[PDB]
Order: sequence, then structure tokens, then C-alpha cells
Amino acid sequence: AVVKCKPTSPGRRHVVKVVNPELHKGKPFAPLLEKNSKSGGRNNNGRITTRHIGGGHKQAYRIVDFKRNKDGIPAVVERLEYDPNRSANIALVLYKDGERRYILAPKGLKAGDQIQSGVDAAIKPGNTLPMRNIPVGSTVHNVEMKPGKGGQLARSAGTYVQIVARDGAYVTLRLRSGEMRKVEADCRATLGEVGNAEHMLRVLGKAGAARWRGVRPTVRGTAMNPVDHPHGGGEGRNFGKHPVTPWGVQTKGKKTRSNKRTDKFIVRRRS
Amino acid sequence: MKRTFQPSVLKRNRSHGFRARMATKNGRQVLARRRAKGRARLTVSK
RNA sequence: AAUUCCUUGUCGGGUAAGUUCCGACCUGCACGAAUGGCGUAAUGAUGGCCAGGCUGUCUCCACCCGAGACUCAGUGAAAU
RNA sequence: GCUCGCCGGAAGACCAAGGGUUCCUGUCCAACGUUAAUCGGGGCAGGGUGAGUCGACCCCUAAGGCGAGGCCGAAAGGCGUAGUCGAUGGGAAACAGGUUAAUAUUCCUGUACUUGGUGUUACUGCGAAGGGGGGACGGAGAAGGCUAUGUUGGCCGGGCGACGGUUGUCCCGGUUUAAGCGUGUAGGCUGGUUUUCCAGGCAAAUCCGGAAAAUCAAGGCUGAGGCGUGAUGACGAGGCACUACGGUGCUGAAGCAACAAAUGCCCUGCUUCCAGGAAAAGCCUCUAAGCAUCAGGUAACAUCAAAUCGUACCCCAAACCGACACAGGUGGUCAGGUAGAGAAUACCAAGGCGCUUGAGAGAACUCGGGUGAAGGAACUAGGCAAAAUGGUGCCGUAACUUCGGGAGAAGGCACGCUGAUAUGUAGGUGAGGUCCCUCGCGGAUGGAGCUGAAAUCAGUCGAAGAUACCAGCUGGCUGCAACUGUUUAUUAAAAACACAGCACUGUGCAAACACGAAAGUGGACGUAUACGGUGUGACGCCUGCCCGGUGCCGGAAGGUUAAU
RNA sequence: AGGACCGAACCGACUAAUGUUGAAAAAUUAGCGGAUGACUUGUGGCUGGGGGUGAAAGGCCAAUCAAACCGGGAGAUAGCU
RNA sequence: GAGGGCGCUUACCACUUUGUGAUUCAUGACUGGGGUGAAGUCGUAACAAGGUAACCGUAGGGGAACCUGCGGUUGGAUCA
Repeated sequence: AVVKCKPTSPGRRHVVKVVNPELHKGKPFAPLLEKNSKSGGRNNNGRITTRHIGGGHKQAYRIVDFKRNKDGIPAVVERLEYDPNRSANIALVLYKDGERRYILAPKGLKAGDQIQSGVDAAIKPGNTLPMRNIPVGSTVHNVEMKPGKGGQLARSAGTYVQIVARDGAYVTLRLRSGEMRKVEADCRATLGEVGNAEHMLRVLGKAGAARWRGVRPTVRGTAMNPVDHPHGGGEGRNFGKHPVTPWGVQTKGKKTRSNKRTDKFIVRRRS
Repeated sequence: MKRTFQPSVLKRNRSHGFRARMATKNGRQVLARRRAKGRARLTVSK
């Protein structure tokens, strides 16, 4: 929408909530749900391996077809609904012979829309094709980085990607983060923009409302002693040293990329 | 008030219980030192 | 002043007297604008002060009641 | 025994993990037990808790653990797929009248029900460690239909009384009851049939999923009570004969209706909210294999076993834990009457207990209570401690404010009981007659029966009605942290800590990063409106100077400079 | 509708009180604070000693703690009581 | 005796006490801006192309007259 809240206890009157009345408030499609038990930021034998993650509420995971299995099959968008595993909302797609899958949502909110992959398939956004058949400047929706590997990038509310060059067998993406890189033109693009787009207008309201969103507190490293977190210093309120990670390394401005596999496909990177 | 001992056999027989002690490196060694001490029982769970 | 040593500074408000408080003066041993600088609705089993209320806190305690104490028959420790 | 005092949402009764004969009876004197023991929970000899259904196991699964093949590590050992364990959760099936010194859904009796087997009959395609369905899940709230229970009638049985009155300005006890099966109602939810086509469900499929034309709707699904039915029974005031007595044990009357409400049922209903709230097997279907010598299925009748371990008792405790029989800990079940909003609190049932060292005395002093002259914080570093206030309905209510708040600001008024309006109003319920009948355990309409405020008015008593229990320190100036929340368990609950938010920054997904050299796993199966690291901490108004130091990012030539 | 009004259970541990060879190796009482919430909690599993776990106090880890408990090096070493 | 007063009493009641909130004149440590004299100090802001044309509006900035930025004007001189 988005809309303001009203106060029941001091204070909430200026808080904002997203509200999307065009999404179906009913039940998720059951053959696609898994238990997906929480791990509390603790690995197999640990001890914490990611901090601040902890608590529920209990939530099932919905299996999405990001890999887009099978090709050229006619379908229809039967339902648009919200998904709490993610933020861009979901689409329930029904293939002509009764096969149902969860798929990443369009910008659209109108249901019953008929969609198919192909190049003799209607030119509209939501009909997926290989990037060898499209012009420069196009917004591509969510894409695969290797042919048949499935959808990565621009999956968050209202996010997209643009193709800014093409030559021979390869196409160049421009990322909204400030990155510019190549992928193979055999890779599939769905065209346009992803659903929701309003999520960044929300402002939660009260500290407790994060505790059912998988959040727990942890005390400031600068407020404890250096045996515990390395950012701790005697008497506090005047550190005299650079700010650091829980392992005594820089926490402002220090770059950490060391992949060395995917980098020769890149033209420009994030500042 | 509350005691540190709170009785339950499900928990005490997976805790100090013989079957995993007889299936773990150092638990097997408790049993070998107890055969050498000559105890009437090797278990402590009954 | 949650910051100023000599120093219990000064004046207005104030108290029977205030090294109290509030406001003013700048007359702050190196307060000073992202650890911000200053106000500030809401919150306070909240420090510094005032009034209004109420009192065994006090002037100063007087009596009344139980259960110990005291005394008796039995059980019967420790530091040293 | 009798009388007394106490608990009675417990100080009663049942229970899971807990322990395991401490149960029931006789007996003991030696040891033990806060005194003394004639007593035992301590000793000795006897008596006893029977199951397809209730518990656990047989079968299933979460978090997790273990693990052939496959991998890591001197090695022990560790991961991890097939596989297999795993309860705090899912698994077809029960009721309660008798019989005793302990127990019984188990024995006795009556009846119902589950899985498989073996027969008997009719018809017959059934079926997997595979597909589809189911299992299947959160938080809150208000209606509709009800119910155990209580309250009061009718019904059954009785009293009319000692002290003043009680054959009528009424009182005592009874009025109980089932799993299951039926009707399927109430409540709730909801479109079928026919012909027919099809790129889906790892193979296959008449199941499920996708779609058209035709036609018609008043049918379907799900399920409390009521009533039926288990029951022409059991139980039950009573009835009857007898050991001259421990009970005996056959037989039996009334056994109906309203009203108020669940902590219970329809209800794994409805509406609503946003945190969208386990899985699998048994179970229901579809098909592969297998087979017709059948096996299996549907319906009906007969009929066999159903093991394994459990079952006593203490149980919010001298049978569980506290060194001890110690003012302690303590998951679950249950909810009578008066008053009350209530599981507060005050008095009492049913039921239980009398705190297992006591007896005198009536010293201060001391713990804990009651009342208090004439003043008042004069006390104390601190109005500390104590005290006042206080209920619950209505009126009234400032500065400041971000106009939400502040606000229970401040302040004021009223309070019993009786009677009447109305021999009981208003609220709720509801029968007869009548009316309407997608037809009836129904609806509309109106008030026989029931339940029944509160207010006003007028009396009435005392100085006194919040008549007991119940139950706020308020306002003014100022500091500080925005707030609710957290913390040194055991001298600090705060101004520190946390937070929506705000800022700075890392990160392109085999992300950054963690622990491990790795094996893996978590981040995350998320994807820059996402995730990681750090600081700062509502909001409003604003926010000067500095690159010498210390770290980062970019520039990329050159310098110091390694192995080579 | 509520990290809303009030208030038992329950939980907290701010003030008062009793206790100190305790009834209790901090417990028991009253007031106070919270009381569908960032609340409170039963059973299991996971994490451990230079190691865990912390809305943090260098708090706590089976009565023991800024390195618990148990077994060894080891009758360690001590210009010292 | 009665009738009526005086007395008593129900009603209203001047006078009169408090709480809580407004209102109004004057006054208050101190302080901002206004007025003033005097060949002050510092700069020279408008009048002329007024010394960098000026003015209307407006945000920021300096010790200040004002300066800078942007929109609006040309009531303004110079080839004009």
C-alpha cells in the first residue's frame, strides 16, 4: 500500500506496515512444504557460527522452482500469495496438464495470466527465453548464471537486473549494486521486475517484534572485557583503537572478496 | 529448596549409562579400570 | 554542572541559619557541536531541593496481648 | 469413645517421570525414631494387586545420535549415503454393577469394540517399503446449539417440634447411570450428474490434477445434545428371615421440569490477526509385480489367540529429593455452598489433620501484635522506618505536549437495612393459541413458568454502613536514560545493558564469515528492499577546525627489498 | 487492538524483617515490580575446562570457580614460614 | 381552655473558611534590541557604471554596513 499504524501502548502512531490486499490470504500448496528446523546460528558440532540469529516463530519452507524444470510447457498463474521465507512474494503456476509449482513472482498482481517459455512464445514479461534472442537495455528479472543452473540475483522485493551489452555467445549484466559482468546467452531470462517492491517502506515497531523474526541480542564488544570480545577496553567510553570484528580484524572499509573463480567474467565492481 | 540432583532414568541411563560407555573410547577404559579394581558391578545405572 | 583547585564564588528567588536548591553572571585548572551540542512529549519500586498531607522517627515513650526469656522434668553439641 | 481446635483451589482425592512392597493383618523391645514408647514408615511371621482394549513394548517420527559402501585424521577416533536408532509428539480397540483383609476396565457378571488367523455363504480384482488423499498442527475474541454441577419446583419418604414461635410468613434426606450402536437433528461447511479431450504425479494408474459442451439445481458432506438404546437391568428410602450375631443378600418405590455458567462438548467449529504455526506409519484410494489350485476385497454368520514387561503403595510427601522424620524443592488431574469479579479473602462441606519434646511461672529484655495525650520531622548523611491515602460508581481535572498523551492529573460526592413504585420494574429465558411453512427437534408474534438487577422515593438505627477481609502518597523546581525489557544467583537492578530506529562498513552466492589444517555443517537453501561486522540510540533544532599519528580504499610509475 | 489499566497463581529480587555451629551451605516472611509477553516453564537433545554459555556481570558451569572436579608427570620446584 | 405571641423546627440565608484552575496592575538578579552626544574605533553599505550595476524574494555565511548561491525584475549607465 503502504499504511500507518495506531497506538495501543506508548508508542506506535507513526509506524508503517506494507499491506497488500491483492494477495491471497489462504493456505500454501502442501506438496511443496518442508520442516526446515532452525539451527540457532550453531553448526553440527558448535558453538555459534553466525551471531544474533536465534529464536522462531516456527516456519515451514516452501520449495520454489528456481531451476525451471522442463521447457516450453504452457501454464497459467493460478494464485499470488505472500511467503515469509523471502520478501518478493510468490506465484503459484499451473501447467496445462495439472502440474503445480511455486515460482518467483512478477510485478503484476492480476491472476489467470497465461505464461510459457519460448521464442515464438508471446513477447510479454513473465515468458522466459534465452538471452541470445533479446536487445540491449532490457530488464531481465531473475536469471541463471550457468545454463540450466536456475535463478539467482534480484530475488528481493522490487529488485531487477538490466542487460547493457551482448556479443556472440555472451551477454553483459548491470547490477543495481554497482557490479557489471558477463554470462552465457544460453542462460534464461524472465523479463521485467520482481514482486512486492514496498518492503523497504516498513519500520517494524517495538523491540519485541524482531524476537519472532529470528533475532536475539548480543552485547556490544566495546561494553565488555578483551578476554571476551576483542573490541572491549578498560573503563570504556574512550577506546583509543580502531573498531574490530570478534576476531580483532578491521570492521570499517576492509574488502574481503577472495573467490578467484568468477572474476574474469567481471567488467566493473561495487564501490 | 531445589537440589542439583533431579531423578529420571531416561536421562541418567543415557548420561552415565553403560551402553554408550561400552561404545566410546574413554568409556571402554572406565570398564577396564573397574575390572582391574575388581568391582562387583561395572555399571552405575541400576 | 554526573566537569571548576584556591572557593563554603556572587546576586535574585529562598531558610531562623543554608558548602542544599532554582535562576541569573561568565567570574567553567584543557564542557564544546555523530561517543555529538542543547532542549524535550512519554517512562521512572530514580539522585539534589520545596510545598501539601501523615505519623511511636522524635520530644518521651505509657499501658495492654501472645511467644520466647525465667523455673522444672527428660534428650543433649561446638569454638576452646 | 465423646467433646474441642485447624485446613478445606488443601493441610482433600487421583497421577506421569520418582522409588518399588514401605499396602493389609498379627507380632516385636534388642538397635532406630529430636522427650517417653505400649507405636511404627525400623525388625519378624503371614496375606495380596489377574487385562487384546488402560500403561509401556510390538509400529512411526522431531531435535539429535550412530553408520556398510564413500571420505578426513599419526592413530584411537570423527563425518556421512543406504540404513538404523530417537520422546517431551503420531500409532484400530471399554463401560461399570458386583466379591474380600490389600486391587480390578483385568476376577465375577452384562455388553461393546480392534488387528490378524480358521471356518461358513454370496458376489468378487485385489495390491507394493511406488503415485494421490489423510495424518496436519499458531494467537485471540464473540455469537449459536448443549452438558457434568449448583439452585428451586413437581415427585418419593418423613417432622409440626425442647428453651419464644414452628399443619404452614416451612424444614430434613432421596430424585443415580455407561462405552457402543441408531435417528442423524442442532451447530458448521458446500454445486452435482452426463458425454468427453489432455505435453502432469521419477514407471503405470478408472485415484488426484488440467479443460469444454450439455443439463439441473433445493441435494450433499460433517456432527453435540435430545430421544432411542445398552435396561421389562443395575443402583436405590424401604421389604424379608436368621446364626442370639461378624452381617445376611435376595428383592424394591420416586428416579420428572426449569434457571446460570464453564475450567467440559458440537470444536483438529466460526470470525479475526499476522509471527502462517512437525513428520511418518497404521488408515483411505490408484497402479506395478504376484495369482485364479488361490490369496485379497465387500456384506453377513461363526471362531481362535492377543505374547512381552506394568498394575501394590507413597505422590506435592517421615515410601520422590533435601547428611536428618528439616517452616524448603514439587510436571500433571479435579473445581461443592454462603459472600466476592475472583483459584483474593472470610466462614464452612465432602475429605483430612491436630504442626511427635513438654509442664509451670507471668521478670525485665526480646521477636510479633493492639490502643494512645499535646506538637510534628524538630529525626537521619537520607522524612530511613513507620503512617495517612485506598473501595467503585459518577462528576471534575492544570502546566507541558510531538495534540497520540499528560490523566487514576488535582479535587468532590454517594454508600447499611427495610418497604414501595413493580405484593419482581429493567435485563435474560420461554410454553399455549395464532401466523409463515426451500416442512419442523423449525421460524415469526406475544408473554403461562423460571432467573432477576439496579435506581429512585420514603422510612429506620448508631457518633459510626467501604460497617470485617478487599484497597493509590499527591502536586511544584531540577539532573539523567527516550520508552516496556536485562544484570554482578549470595552487599550494586543503575545513569550501565538491550531496542524499533540512525550511521559507518563488508558481501555477486561455491557471498562475506565461523569451528575444524580437512571432514562437514551453520549463514541459506536466503540472494543487495538479502545476509555479515561495528558503533550510535525516541524526537526536534542544528552540527566549526585538523590528514602530523593509526587503520582502510583507490592510484599505479618509481624507491627500500626475498626466494630465484 | 495492546512489549495498554488493575490484580491472585507464577516469575522477578527494589525495600523492610528473621536467621549466622541455620529449619535453609541465601532460606523463610510482608510490602514492592512484572503478570499473552522481549512473559513464565515441563521433558529430551546439542555445546565443557585455556573449554563451554552469556539483553555481560571477565557473571555462571551439579554445595567447590578470573580456570570447578578426578587421575598422572611428582615425595615438582621454593636462597622461604 | 381558645386566639395570638415568645420558644422550638423544616426550608432558604447575609456574614464567613478551604481546595483547585484562570485573570490583572505593578514590580525583579539580569539581558536583547531602540534612542543620544562627541572632528571616537573599524570598515565604507546605498546615491554616479557609487568603486564587484542595483533591486525584489530566499537559504547560508562575516566583526558589521552586508557578501555569496538560485529564481524574478530592468523602475539602470556604458558600443548599447
